[PDB]
Amino acid sequence: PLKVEKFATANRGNGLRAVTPLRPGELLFRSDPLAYTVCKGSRGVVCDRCLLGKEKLMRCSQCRVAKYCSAKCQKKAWPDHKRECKCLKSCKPRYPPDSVRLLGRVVFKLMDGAPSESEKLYSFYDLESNINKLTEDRKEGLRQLVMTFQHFMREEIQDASQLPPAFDLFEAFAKVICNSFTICNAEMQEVGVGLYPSISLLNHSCDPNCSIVFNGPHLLLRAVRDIEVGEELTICYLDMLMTSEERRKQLRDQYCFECDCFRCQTQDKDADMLTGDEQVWKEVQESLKKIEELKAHWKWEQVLAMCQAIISSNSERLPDINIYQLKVLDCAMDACINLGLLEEALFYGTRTMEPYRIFFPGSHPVRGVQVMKVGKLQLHQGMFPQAMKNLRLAFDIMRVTHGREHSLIEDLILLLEECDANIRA
Ligand SMILES: C[S@@+](CC[C@H](N)C(=O)[O-])C[C@H]1O[C@@H](n2cnc3c(N)ncnc32)[C@H](O)[C@@H]1O
Ligand SMILES: [Zn+2]
Ligand SMILES: [Zn+2]
Ligand SMILES: [Zn+2]
Repeated sequence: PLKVEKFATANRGNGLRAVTPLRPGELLFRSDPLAYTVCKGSRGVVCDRCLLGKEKLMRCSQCRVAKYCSAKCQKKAWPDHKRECKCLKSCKPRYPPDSVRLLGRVVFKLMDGAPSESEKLYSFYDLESNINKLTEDRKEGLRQLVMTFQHFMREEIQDASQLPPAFDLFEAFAKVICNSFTICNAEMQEVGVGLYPSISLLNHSCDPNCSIVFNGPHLLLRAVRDIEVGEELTICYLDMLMTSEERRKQLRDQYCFECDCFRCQTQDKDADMLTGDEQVWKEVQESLKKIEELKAHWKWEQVLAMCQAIISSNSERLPDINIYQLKVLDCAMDACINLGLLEEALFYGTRTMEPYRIFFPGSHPVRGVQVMKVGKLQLHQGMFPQAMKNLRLAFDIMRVTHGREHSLIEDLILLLEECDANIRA
């Protein structure tokens, strides 16, 4: 019996609404992807199948592009990799855009696969394309994606007889632009991209009542507020560390809508997010383009060097509530964790705690994981009472955002039992 249902909204197309009263932490839906792939920067760093990092991955001998953590993952991936393998090989050393590899997997799944549980509420065929709102600039970009797909797939797809009935590649890429989910690993790093068509019913809010979290490619949808029967379910499509101007640009450019929510009407939190000298934070925002690019490619030493040049600048510094400063602190913390600089990681991580409390209100999985990382860093350095406080807070958040069905909650229940025994001792 589903707790959610598809409905026609007044002015935001189709949506999902509650069938039954929902409480914070309630599991509403869970889905494997219709199709997914690893992202450009994580290719050959994480397993193509399970999206877990491993120092040495095994490569597909045929294409040498797909890489796996294990014989189990390589073998289990083969049916969904078989047809793209011929195309990735044939187009060596060209690697396609992530959207093109993703749509390849969509087409092979729809042609060769049994009906997907991912499409239970809503199918790829049903997805919003926003074709009547696309700008001429966007349409030109979509025409290039169509020709890129035609080139990439030529070994496996020669004509429309090898696409689903009346499948339109332009319309398919338009659907991918506004229905793609970025898959994060347990540590909330972007590692993949997938389509989850049932989950695609959820409309956006800058202050949502639901949250999604990934456990490998598996998506969990949870309530993070009380929700009444018939109330629309919403998620935030966007990173929380964004001003209303930045959200406006992304919701226009990617999603073709104007956000009417209270936060956008009032520029909620924009002033605090932009505190400090504007010349300095403009420079840090500019530097973050490179820092985030390096992070996406797991280049931790280069990330840390660029972040230290800002955090410990000889020139003017920013407050930690400035969102560009905060993103630099978080990138520096993760670089330090990966480089085993755990003292320096904890310095940066603790500085993010109050800004995260402000910018991730209520129960947000990004805050839950940040607090768990700081708790773990404290536990490693023998700060047992402070570690226990942070691991308990992480559990309070993550019982709502992750739940018992997420493997990270099992790992946190272990850190809590350990920290508790130390305190008992
Ligand atoms: C992932 S789909 C959500 C489901 C979609 N409404 C449908 O009918 O399939 C994203 C699209 O939904 C619409 N949308 C989502 N949130 C919205 C909002 N808050 N206001 C208006 N339109 C919204 C836009 O067309 C956006 O590109
Ligand atoms: Zn694997
Ligand atoms: Zn292969
Ligand atoms: Zn808004």
